[PDB]
Amino acid sequence: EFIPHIFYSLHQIRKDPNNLSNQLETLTGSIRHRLKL
Amino acid sequence: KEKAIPKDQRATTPYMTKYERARILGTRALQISMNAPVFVDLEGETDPLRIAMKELAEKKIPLVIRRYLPDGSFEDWSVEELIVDL
Amino acid sequence: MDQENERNISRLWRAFRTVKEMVKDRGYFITQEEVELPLEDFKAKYCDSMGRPQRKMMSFQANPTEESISKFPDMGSLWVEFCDEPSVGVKTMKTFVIHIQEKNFQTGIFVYQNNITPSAMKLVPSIPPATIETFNEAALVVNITHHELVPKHIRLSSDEKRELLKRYRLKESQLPRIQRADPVALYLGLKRGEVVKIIRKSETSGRYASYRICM
Amino acid sequence: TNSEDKLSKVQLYEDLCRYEDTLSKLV
Amino acid sequence: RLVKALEDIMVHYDNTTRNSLGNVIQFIYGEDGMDAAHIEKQSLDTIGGSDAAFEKRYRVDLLNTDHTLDPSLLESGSEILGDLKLQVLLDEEYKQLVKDRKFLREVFVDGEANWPLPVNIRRIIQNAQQTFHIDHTKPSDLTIKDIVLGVKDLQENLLVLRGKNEIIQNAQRDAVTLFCCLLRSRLATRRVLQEYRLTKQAFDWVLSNIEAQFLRSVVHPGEM
Repeated sequence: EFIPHIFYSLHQIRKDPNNLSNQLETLTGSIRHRLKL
Repeated sequence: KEKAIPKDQRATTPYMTKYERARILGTRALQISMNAPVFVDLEGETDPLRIAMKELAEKKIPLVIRRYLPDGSFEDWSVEELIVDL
Repeated sequence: MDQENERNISRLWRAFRTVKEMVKDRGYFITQEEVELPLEDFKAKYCDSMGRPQRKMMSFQANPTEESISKFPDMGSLWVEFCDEPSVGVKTMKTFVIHIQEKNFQTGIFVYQNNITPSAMKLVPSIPPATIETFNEAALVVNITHHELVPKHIRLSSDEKRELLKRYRLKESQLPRIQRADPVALYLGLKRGEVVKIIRKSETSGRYASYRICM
Repeated sequence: TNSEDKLSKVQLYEDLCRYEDTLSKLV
Repeated sequence: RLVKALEDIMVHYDNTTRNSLGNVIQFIYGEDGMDAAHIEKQSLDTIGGSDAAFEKRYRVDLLNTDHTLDPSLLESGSEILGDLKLQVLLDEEYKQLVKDRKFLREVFVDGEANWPLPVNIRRIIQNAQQTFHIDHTKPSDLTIKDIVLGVKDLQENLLVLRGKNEIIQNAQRDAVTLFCCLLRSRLATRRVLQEYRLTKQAFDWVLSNIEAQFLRSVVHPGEM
């Protein structure tokens, strides 16, 4: 399953941009992983 | 003809040694220098060794290497099917 | 209790343990507890009231395991007997030979203390297909196979010998050879024309296997 | 060879395509 | 006297070493069948070091907080945590490393680590890092399955002897044992993801280059 994970990661992006760049980069990598699969 | 090994039961390396390479180049250079037909598109070369290398590059030398096992049997490998490192 | 008594007792116990190790290594069935018998039990059993070592009660018969029989169908029972006399006479050797023959044993081990008369050893090869092998007591105190420089040897069956000989495409006179008087050959009891495999360590590949033939 | 032509004919293929493009722009 | 004694010894096409009469002197030249000019000094990292350093360096655990992978290293670090097959694979790998440590300490009782061997793996990895401009500050897109299976397959594709009966198989594994030990030592999962930070492209390049450089180190039949 990639759909709910994409949804959720999307929402903690749009909820907390104030996270340090580390979390943003890691989470974007996670979304790139899910759409790659 | 009992010595010859069937093609399926060939258990020698599929790469060609430096000794086989030198022997093949020497034989081909001699044959070219004795006015043998050339199988490739010669382009401005006048040295039999270089034409031998050129023919080797496109894998067009029509020779076969026979490899002698210690007991006396032998294994036949065409020059076309031998992998040459570069 | 003079010191020489317990010195000789300890050396004899050492030789007994070494002989048991050898018999186990020849493919026979020997328990680990029997190999590790402490010297106190040895003194309790194989010594009289005066502490004299009663060698004559140590003779025993051993039989091959299931695995050895499967690998070597021809292998049979073995008998081992000690001799009390400082020198073995002709009559004692004849009695031992007759005992082995009537027991119909394929091989026997005769351990002597100091010396054997030439007429006694005249009878050694006179009982085919039985084999008689002698081991001087002073040479069995320490197990040779337990040294660091001695690699591990294994014996090969007829089928394994044939398969190796075919696969390497060889005739038996081109393999490396090992003599009969070689101590490990006596230990394993190799006859003429038998192939022994060697496993060894190597700086370049870790493990390496060689082969040799008994000539 | 006609398989990919048939696959490109249905809209949701284009949908996944520009969805991938949009995430590429976002990253 | 020396040269006259040894003048008639030659590597044959059976890979054995014999003489003019045909008697076998060695069943393999050098016991690994390698050319003497394709061999450099390399260090086996499994032998030395205390048990704590070994455990920290090579052990990875997806269920215990002590020995987890930091999710900033692996691109899929978030989802993999808590899985079951992955930890089974990692456990098999760690058991293999433990057995390798035992065996290597059995061979070299002095505890020395530097021995001559073929293929300089350090230079191959450094070339992979230099060529692809790998940035360590970003997550990598590798997969534990891919790393483990790739290393095992590369071991499966190292050949010096090409027989078909069991004898030649045993001889070939005996030949390539120590090199497989070094290869397992350098390409461990934690070392790849945490020390090198290789991507998928660089990993494939390294595996292909290692296989190619190994296959060109065997000794050529006919050498005196």
